[PDB]
Order: sequence, then structure tokens, then C-alpha cells
Amino acid sequence: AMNERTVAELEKLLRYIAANLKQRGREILTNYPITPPQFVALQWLLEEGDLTVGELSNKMYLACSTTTDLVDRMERNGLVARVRDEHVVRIRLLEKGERIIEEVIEKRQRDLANVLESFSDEEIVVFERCLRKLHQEMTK
Amino acid sequence: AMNERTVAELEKLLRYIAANLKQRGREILTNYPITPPQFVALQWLLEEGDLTVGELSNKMYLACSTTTDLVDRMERNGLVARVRDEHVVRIRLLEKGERIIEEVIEKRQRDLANVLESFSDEEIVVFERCLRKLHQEMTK
Ligand code: NA
Ligand code: NA
Repeated sequence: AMNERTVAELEKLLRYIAANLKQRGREILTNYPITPPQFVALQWLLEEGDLTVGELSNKMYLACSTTTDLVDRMERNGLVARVRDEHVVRIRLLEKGERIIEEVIEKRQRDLANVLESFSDEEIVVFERCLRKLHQEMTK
Repeated sequence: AMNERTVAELEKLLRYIAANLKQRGREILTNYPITPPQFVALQWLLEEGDLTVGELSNKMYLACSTTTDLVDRMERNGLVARVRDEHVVRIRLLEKGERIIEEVIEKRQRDLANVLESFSDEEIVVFERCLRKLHQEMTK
């Protein structure tokens, strides 16, 4: 009962929006000593706390081998440490890693504030409402 | 004059929406003999027509060397051909390439129609309006 002309428009929009956001993200990260998958990894640790490599890889949709090499690079560069339970080894965001990602996120926020400056108060509030519903339906 | 709590929410939403869309895209492409950057390349050719490697690489935000290796793989697998002017060499979508991407896009559309089935007629129309404004402000 869904309208295919509209769904086709929406699919294209979402795709070109995500492609543009990806590139803005890239451009922003040129001024930071991390790579895009390190950004993703670090942001997961910031948002979730200590994660095992298994937990991290499930969040990033990577194989364990891939996630371990990534964690290894970040640990080598002092962005994260490996920490075993006192009671299992988890990855913990170090201060150096946290400082960088907080800075990247703030720059991402400023960048978006510039894109959004032509939305009115009402369009921003509706827009957020739409995204919140989209995100919720997409994550089950 | 922008509200930082809201902009922070919106930045996070857009990021987690794009991360979820990327993975849906990945899952869909597991049933197709192309890779994610071949999807992007092919979709640009479908949407724009014949492109030089320079034009294609500017669209994908890649270096020329990277784009040439990609075009080389796709040409080898019969997805695209190189075609010089009669009057400069352009990449042209072959029928084999077009058939595949049209199929991936249709599956992307069906997937989205499922995510959107709980939006009402009115929320879909507003939602599209928001995305259209977002996309337009993001592309200047
Ligand atoms: Na960088
Ligand atoms: Na594939």
C-alpha cells in the first residue's frame, strides 16, 4: 500500500544525504590524527564505555580479526588501553583518545549547525521528530 | 543563535542513521557480485550517463589512481566499457552493470518501504520535505 514514486525519492535522498555526510566527516578528519574506522571505534567507546573486541566488532559490523588489528593500532598510538576484569579483556578509552573524538564531534556539530541555519525553529523541531522516528523504526 | 543541545541530538541521530543505512546497504550487497565502491561508481553512471575517470573520481571524492583501479576491475568483469569521443575516454555503463544496480536499488527501495510502513501518509510527506531541505542545504 506504499507509493513507489515516493519511496524511490526517499531512497535516493537518504543515499545522497549519507554520501554527503560521509564526505563532510572525511574532510573534518583530515585535521585529526585518527582514521575513519578509529573515529567509529572511539565514538562507540565514548558512548558505551569499556567494550570487549567481540562487543566492539558487533557494533561496527566487522570480523574479529579486523577489529583486533584496529584496536592494536589505537593501543599502539595511546588512544585506548586493554583492561582485564578483576573478577575477559575490555578496550578502554584513554584520555588522549577521548580528547580527540570529543573535538571531532564538536566540529561535526558546528558543521551541522551551519547546514541547519536556514531551517526555522519549527522546521528544526519537526525535522528532529522525523529523524527520531526514522532511527527508531530502523533499529527495530 | 543555534541551540547546542538540539544540534548535538541531531548530529548524533544523523550519524547513527547513516551508520545503520550503511550496514543495510552492506547486507543487501551480499547477494550481488559487486562491492560497495562498485555500487557507488555504477549508480553515478546510471544517474549521470558516461563519465570520465576524472569526473567519476570527483563525484566519489577519490584520487584518480583509486578510481582507475576500480574502473579497471569493473571493465574486466564486463560491468562498464571505456568509450572514446568520436570528436577523451569516458566510462559507460554496460547492460550487465545496469541490470545489477537497478536490482540493488529496487531491493534498497523495498527495504526502506518496510522501515517506513509505520509512518502515516502525513509523516511521509513531511519527512520527505525535511530530507529535501536538508539535502539542498548540504549541497550548497
Ligand atoms: Na586523519
Ligand atoms: Na557483494
